Amino acid sequence: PPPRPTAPKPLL
Amino acid sequence: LGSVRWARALYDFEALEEDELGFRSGEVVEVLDSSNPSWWTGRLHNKLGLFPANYVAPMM
Repeated sequence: PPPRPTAPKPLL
Repeated sequence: LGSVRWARALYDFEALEEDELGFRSGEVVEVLDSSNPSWWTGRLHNKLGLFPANYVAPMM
């Protein structure tokens, strides 16, 4: 797969 | 808005943090929020969480 994202995650 | 309501997993995603929704390739995920360019929110097997946007193919 592609690399994981590194952006901060939004809340849920 | 072009929102995504369903997406097909292109790859396996292993949840590494508690807020993440893991899945296996080919699974059809319910997309609840597709507005963040990195992390989408989905539901699968009664679990809610975040997953990478580029790991799936929006359906329809």
